[PDB]
Amino acid sequence: DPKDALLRQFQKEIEELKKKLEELEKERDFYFGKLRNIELICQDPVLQRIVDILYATDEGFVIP
Amino acid sequence: DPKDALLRQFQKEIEELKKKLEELEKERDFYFGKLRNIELICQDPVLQRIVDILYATDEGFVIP
Repeated sequence: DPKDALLRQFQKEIEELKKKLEELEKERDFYFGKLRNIELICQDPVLQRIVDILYATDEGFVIP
Repeated sequence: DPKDALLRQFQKEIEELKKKLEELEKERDFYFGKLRNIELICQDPVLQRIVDILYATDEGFVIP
């Protein structure tokens, strides 16, 4: 049945996507961990701007 | 054919995982963007420690 081989291919694709998801979560958590460690240091005009970026709802290019 | 409905379910799972991947890339890039903006500000003992975290190969809990 050609559908058997397609089912096997789809299962492999699902497994590969799940792996990519785990890798992407790791990358996200790595950058988040650095931001948290910087915030711990922060807890100075320069330092205030860094805090403003940390708490910004966006990336922090424009701080109002 | 019961295999038809399983193929449809697998295709939907693939589509849902691809969506989750895009969302996770967005979250990763958001935190990365904040780190880059902080590094631009950095470019002071406190500020040096922040730079050390930015350039650390890990999260930066221990800076040698």
